[PDB]
Amino acid sequence: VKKAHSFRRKTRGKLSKHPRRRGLPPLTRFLQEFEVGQKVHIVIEPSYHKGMPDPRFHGRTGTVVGKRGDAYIVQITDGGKVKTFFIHPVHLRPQK
Amino acid sequence: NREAILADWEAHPMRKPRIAKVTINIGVGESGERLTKAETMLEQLVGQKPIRRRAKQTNRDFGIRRGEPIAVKVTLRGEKAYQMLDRLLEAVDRKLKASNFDEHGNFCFGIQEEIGIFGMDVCVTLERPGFRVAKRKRQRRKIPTKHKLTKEEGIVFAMEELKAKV
Amino acid sequence: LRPAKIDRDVDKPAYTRREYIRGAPGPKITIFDMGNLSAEFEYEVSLHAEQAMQIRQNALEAIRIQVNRYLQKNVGRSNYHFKIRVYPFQVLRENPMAYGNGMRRPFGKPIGLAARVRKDQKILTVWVNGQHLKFALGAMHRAKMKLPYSAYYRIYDKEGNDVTTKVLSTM
Amino acid sequence: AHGPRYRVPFRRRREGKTNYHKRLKLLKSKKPRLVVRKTLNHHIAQIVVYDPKGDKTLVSAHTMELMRGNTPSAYLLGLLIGYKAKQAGIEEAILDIGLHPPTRGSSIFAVLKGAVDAGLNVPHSEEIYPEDYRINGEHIANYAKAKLPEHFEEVKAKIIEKFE
RNA sequence: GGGUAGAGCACUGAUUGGGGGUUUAGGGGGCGAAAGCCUCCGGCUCCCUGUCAAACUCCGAACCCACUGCCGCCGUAGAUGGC
RNA sequence: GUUACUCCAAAGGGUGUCCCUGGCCUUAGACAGCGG
RNA sequence: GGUGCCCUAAGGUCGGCUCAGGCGGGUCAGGAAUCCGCCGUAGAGUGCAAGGGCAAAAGCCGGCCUGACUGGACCCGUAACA
RNA sequence: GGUACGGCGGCCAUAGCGGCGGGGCCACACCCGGUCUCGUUUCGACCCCGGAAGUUAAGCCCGCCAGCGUUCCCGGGUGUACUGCCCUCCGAGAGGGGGCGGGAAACCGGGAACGCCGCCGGCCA
Repeated sequence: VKKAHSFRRKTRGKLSKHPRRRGLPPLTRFLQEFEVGQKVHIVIEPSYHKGMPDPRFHGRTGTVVGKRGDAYIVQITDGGKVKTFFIHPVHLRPQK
Repeated sequence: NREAILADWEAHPMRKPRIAKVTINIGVGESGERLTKAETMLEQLVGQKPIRRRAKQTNRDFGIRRGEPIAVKVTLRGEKAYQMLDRLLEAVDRKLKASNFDEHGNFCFGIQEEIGIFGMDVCVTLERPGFRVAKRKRQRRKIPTKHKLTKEEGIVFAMEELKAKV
Repeated sequence: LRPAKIDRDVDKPAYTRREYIRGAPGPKITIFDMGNLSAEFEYEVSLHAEQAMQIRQNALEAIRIQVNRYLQKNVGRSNYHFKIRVYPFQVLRENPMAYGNGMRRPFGKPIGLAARVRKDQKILTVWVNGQHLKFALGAMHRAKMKLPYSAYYRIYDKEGNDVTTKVLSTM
Repeated sequence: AHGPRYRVPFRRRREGKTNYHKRLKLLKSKKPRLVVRKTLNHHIAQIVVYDPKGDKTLVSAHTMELMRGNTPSAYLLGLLIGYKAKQAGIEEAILDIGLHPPTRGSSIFAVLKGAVDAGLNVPHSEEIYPEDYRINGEHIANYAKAKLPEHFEEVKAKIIEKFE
């Protein structure tokens, strides 16, 4: 039986947490700041459902190109295409 | 017994117990769905406004319309508790027993008796003063075993208050 | 029933979970400990699998009956603590085909149960004293006969060390 | 703490001193914070700015600094803090309340009113302020007949002369 | 960034037996002058002991993916790319 | 037997022969035999 | 293994509170539920399947409301890469 | 430069749970009572309000304990189990083996560990 892709298909592990986190993250993540051109890792936090990208791109590294609202604009290169996302800083982590 | 409570009072009096509160329930229950005046019975004999207590899962005896008056209880504090006990303790048996007291030193009575119908359930719960931190909002915490209450401290407090014991 | 060479090997995924398998059967084996259970014997004679294997509960029960009757007729209930260590958890299935639809919708219905064993794994044990090692070895042989693959027996002492050669030399 | 699956809460939450949800909502703003705590016998207040290694305090005020725990003392605390802040070079702020519930007519909001009157911009709607007959003392004085307003106004004029 | 192989029982579910207890919701009962205080086969509670998992995990590889820098190779005798 | 694979029969047995190891008896041992 | 719905609240926000079960007391045919205290990392509950999330809560108890609105942009998925 | 004092935080169990002994200028608490703001679908029990008769028994602070639990180090288990690439290697088959590279988990023994850091105050001389 062929099954279409959806937001939460095969996410049992990818969007779980070690039972010792089990709650709100420390607040230095919600209050991050990045600059245009900075490289960021995409690391989804499963307790915040706002500003969350397709989990297919969990584990990738992109670059910041701008800002809209409280969300940052992140560009990735999927194969030979550029894709643009508006992601909340709680799902991001800087490279070095 | 006396050993313990008197030695601990010699230490300091903040270890001395008291009556946290006196709760008078009508547990066996008789209301059903009517305003049977047990409300007024307890009201007149206590001295303030009563409260009901709604029901739970479907059953047989009473409490089958989940939400309906099924009982009446009142929680007295202050002097009023000492007062009501100064006649209820007299009413029912002297030499307060040992199976009245549970693992922690609070005890209960199961007395039962135009409307004069009532089967009551009394219970005194005791404590020392500094137990309000486990119920406070700020900096809440639990009580150690040192400042916690035992059984024979209850027995001696009860004898001295107004009774003998078995 | 169907030959055991169909179920011998272990090349299929594990199929041991009953909250999802519809119509699974109960076991035909209920006794795994026989004899004297609180008697602190000296020698422990244990069977060992030579390669990975899948044993049917039928074979297990036959082994049990034969070995226990032998040990009773020869040694005596007061001795010989006899134990089977493995339980049947695998579920075996057969395709309901043989009018028929052949290989259309082939997914077997459950028929039986089996225990999985890996290489150099213990299957059963006889705890006995010196004067009955002959009969313990006899039981080893009888059980060896009724198995799909081959197996080897070893002997152990208190502290569980191998004294098999020393005990085999001196009879 | 009972095994490998037991989550141990934050230290301040174990202690019973910080609400992190409200902390987040307040930090979402980049304006600074006006903290006001209250004890059985005293008040304290200060002005705080955020840093990821630890909050930094710029100003403070204590009822000891005053008398060198009620609505008049809180109003004078607000007076002091509002007069002190306008020096340091900050004219903006938002209130923080912690684990104190908001009740219409409390000394926390008395501090808010004092600081406002001192002239520090703090957004608010005048429906929670306590009554001025409570700020005065009429409450305690008229209790005493079954810190007179005189000395209240004395301290008032003192503080206002000092920070004119 | 990940949860496969392996391993293991810390959760969900299964699975042998021997001990120490509450003794019980409960059928046979027995000194039951009749739910009864005493046992009695049974459940539940800790210590051993022997076993499991495609739809379990307190653990956890080899390996794969994205990004930065360097080596190597391609490229002004024209790269990426675009029509 | 003279078969890399494509494209070769087992459980169970053998004082058949060639080897390794570990115990027990020996200068009167392990069979047969004069003699219970 | 489930869906072809339901809901003026089961929608928005503010405040306050903490669950299942077990044990010890008191009712009692088990006690189905009402009263008391203690232990208790969630062993509960969530409008409905499964998985994931959630505790001064996203759960329970209450108050006030209709952002279940109008005019418009950009981006992701169904349908990786294409 | 002191104090066995306090507010706000960051790393979020090496910090927890449990226990043992010590302390009270200021302070933090327990505590008395409810007219008044606020409030108890009964109860000033919990929150709110006015104080301080009183106490260091609880909370808080100083120090200690490896008892439960968590984290880290060394040694063994052991280069064991598993694994990437090549093979006219073995074996009836199932499945194993060799060379070059990677490499656990349980369990066992011995060690550390009963929090670290930043800002601002008050009392004091």
